[PDB]
Amino acid sequence: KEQNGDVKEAASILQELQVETYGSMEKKERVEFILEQMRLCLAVKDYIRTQIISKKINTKFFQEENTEKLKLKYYNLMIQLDQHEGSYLSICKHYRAIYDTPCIQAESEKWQQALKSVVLYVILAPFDNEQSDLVHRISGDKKLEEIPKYKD
Amino acid sequence: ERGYSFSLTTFSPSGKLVQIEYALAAVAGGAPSVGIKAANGVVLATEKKQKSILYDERSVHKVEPITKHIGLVYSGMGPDYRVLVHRARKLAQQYYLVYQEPIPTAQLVQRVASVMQEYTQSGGVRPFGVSLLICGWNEGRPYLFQSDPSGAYFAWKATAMGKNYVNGKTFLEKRYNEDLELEDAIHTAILTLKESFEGQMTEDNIEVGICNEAGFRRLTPTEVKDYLAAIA
Amino acid sequence: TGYDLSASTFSPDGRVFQVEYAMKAVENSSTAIGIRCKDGVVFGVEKLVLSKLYEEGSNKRLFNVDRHVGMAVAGLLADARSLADIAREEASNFRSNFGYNIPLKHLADRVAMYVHAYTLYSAVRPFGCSFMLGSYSVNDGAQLYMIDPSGVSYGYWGCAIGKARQAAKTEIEKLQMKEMTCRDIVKEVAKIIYIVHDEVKDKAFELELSWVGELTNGRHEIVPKDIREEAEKYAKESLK
Amino acid sequence: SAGFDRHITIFSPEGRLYQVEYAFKAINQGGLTSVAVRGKDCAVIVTQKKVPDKLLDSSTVTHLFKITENIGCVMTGMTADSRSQVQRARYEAANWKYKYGYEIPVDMLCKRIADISQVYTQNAEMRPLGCCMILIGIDEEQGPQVYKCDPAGYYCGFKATAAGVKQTESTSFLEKKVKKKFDWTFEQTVETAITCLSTVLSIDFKPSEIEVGVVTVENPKFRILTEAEIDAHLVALAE
Amino acid sequence: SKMNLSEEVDLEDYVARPDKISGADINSICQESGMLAVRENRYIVLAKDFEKAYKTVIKKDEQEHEFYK
Repeated sequence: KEQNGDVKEAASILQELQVETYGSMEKKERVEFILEQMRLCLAVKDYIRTQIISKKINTKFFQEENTEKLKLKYYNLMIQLDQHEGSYLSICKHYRAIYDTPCIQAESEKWQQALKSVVLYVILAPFDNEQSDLVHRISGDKKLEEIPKYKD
Repeated sequence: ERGYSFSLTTFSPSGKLVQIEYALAAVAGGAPSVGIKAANGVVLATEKKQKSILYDERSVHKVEPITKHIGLVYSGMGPDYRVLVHRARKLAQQYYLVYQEPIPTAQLVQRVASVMQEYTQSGGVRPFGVSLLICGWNEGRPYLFQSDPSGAYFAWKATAMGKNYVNGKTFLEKRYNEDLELEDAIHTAILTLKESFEGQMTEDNIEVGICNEAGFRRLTPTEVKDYLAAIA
Repeated sequence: TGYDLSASTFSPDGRVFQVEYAMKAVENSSTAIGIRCKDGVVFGVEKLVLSKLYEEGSNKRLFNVDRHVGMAVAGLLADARSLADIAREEASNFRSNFGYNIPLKHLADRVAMYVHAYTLYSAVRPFGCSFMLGSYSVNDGAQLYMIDPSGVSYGYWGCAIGKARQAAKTEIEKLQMKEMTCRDIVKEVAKIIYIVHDEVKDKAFELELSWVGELTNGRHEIVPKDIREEAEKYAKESLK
Repeated sequence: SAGFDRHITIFSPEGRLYQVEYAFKAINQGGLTSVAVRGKDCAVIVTQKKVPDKLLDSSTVTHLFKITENIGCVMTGMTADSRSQVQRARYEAANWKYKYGYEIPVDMLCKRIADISQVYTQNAEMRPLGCCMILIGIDEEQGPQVYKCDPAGYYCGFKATAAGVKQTESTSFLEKKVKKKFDWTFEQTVETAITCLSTVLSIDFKPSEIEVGVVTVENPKFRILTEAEIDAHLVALAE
Repeated sequence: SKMNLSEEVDLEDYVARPDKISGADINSICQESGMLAVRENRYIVLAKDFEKAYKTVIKKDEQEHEFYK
């Protein structure tokens, strides 16, 4: 139904599906379904439901073996959600989590883009103790030399 | 004095027959019912609210006729009500056979009260756990009485028994006037039940009977619906 | 406790405890089994001979209610005798009021009502015996019924009452009772009774057989001595 | 509070007869469940048939009793008390027919049984019979009629009712059913009864585990469906 | 005033009911309606769950043995 342009109908159809109920369902499959629900809700811009689904998914799965793609997609969707919301500090934290992934770390352009986003969003964040802490942490990074303008 | 609350033939040291009072409590824990006498007749109304739609509303009627001119409603235990109805009808028929005239309301009330008393004068038998509100018409005058498990009968002008009977009495003495009419009586009785009725008064949830000069007649559900619409 | 003294009192959970006490009083009696064959009914009763001083056949638990009805009482013996008298009177009244032998289903129903009527009043106690009624006729086939102290009665293909009801029922279900005539059902019943008997606890015992069927023309009679001895020999031969 | 629950004639200080309530609890002691549904032109009763023994004669295990050629009954509770009430109802029906010429209405059958139960309740002579009776009958000018009689002596007509252990759940399912207006055909009535029993029991309902009694306007005779008819109704229900 | 509620939820339709219920009953109705909305995975309380909770709370006969009434 999404491929036919019925994004709202597809999101509504996928929303009623409660992944947590199906215990026998594989954890990676469950998280993939959760991320699909996230994507559909963001496509239909139901940000409250997206936040609820974000509360549904746990943050300890992304530190596993083959969860790199799931981690990247989930953090991209969370970045989109907080981009609509405007919480720049949460966006910076999500981008930092993206940058710490080994897959992005390996590829040059991907980690460079992740660091660019991290520094730009920590710049966008309002001044506070946590923002200053994050600025100190990000500034004390050696890879910033690969992005001279961003380091300056 | 809990030791004297079991025997029906034993006076408490304070001289109270506790079991009769327990029967009266069972009466007061029954379905609300009202009975009011106006200058044109008597009206007896009661709440026939079932526990579910499954119960057939028209199967059993709470307001029952005793003679052509005498009706009788109740508050308290249900099964005892049928026994009292049968005994009242039998007494009315016996009086008619003896005297060829329909039994006066006061005489029928007295005999029914004696019948209820017969079950309070011996051990091993339980008092009738129901109170009867009896309407009749004789000599161009309405008559309303209340018979009790104790065998005591009075001549209520307007009263309510069952659940929230205090609320019904409090609503009365306000909306009751001795110079009312049968229609105003019907309206007042329906309102008095509304003071103690939980939910919408569906025409099948309320049973009303009128004791007028033409005799005693239980209102058909159509008339009950019409009166409820005129009230609500 | 408290809801336990009279049969007219209902326990808070809703059971007449006097009736259940009567049932478990029946449970303490010696086992007695009844099996309806293809063309009749055979009752086999074990009888614990408490004292050697008793003559053979004393305290017989086979009772002839009518010409065609036999009983296989188990429980209190005096209650069993009184219920036998009641059943005989009921059958005689039915015969005198209708002119023909009482159907065993109707007789079982009436005696069941008589038993149940004793589980309602505080003046009387429930009957302390549970019995079996067996009959055969050319128009109603072979019928067997069981009545407990509660008064509940329905027809059984084969059953046991007493101590080892379950133990005898395990060995009763393994018979194709719908097929064989009672001539062999007699020795099968004897074998079942001998197996269920506990020689180390009940000491000596006497097995009494009775039957009602086409082979008996329809009358209920005690099994003749020859067939009883043959059945006892068959039961003893199954020691291993 | 609960010290007044040893004689049926003793009123509790709250005005409650506890022995009658204990008989109501004893109703469930049978372990079975019966459901009655009154259709547009028929009445149907279905009761659990639990034969936990291959040795019982399944013919005589029946809980369905024919009180009269046109009035049938299904019993719940202790079997002995239920059979006693059945014979009492049969005698009352015979007495009514003999004394008044015409056949007794089911109305009066349940009314008289309830009167006897009340008399047992008010006079502390006999223990109340802890058996619930459901009577079905085609009463002329009123169509099918289903009535329930309890140990308390409270008889009531029902569009559909139930008794036994799973009484509340079956009554709730029926309440959900009779509310959505539908053509209550005879097959539909049997369907509603069987669906109620199966839903409250979660049992596949092999034909030998239930008993169905049927009365209809077309033939106002109490008929007990054979096992083949039960199988036909079940396979119709499944599809 | 604390619950999420909704535009279509009209409390008056439940206030105008002639049933005699207490403040504890009101609180029970509100909490049960919220739990009904939560169970169906809804962050906004609708009128259907309010009606269901009101019907659940109103039922206070339980058995009643149908002869005391």
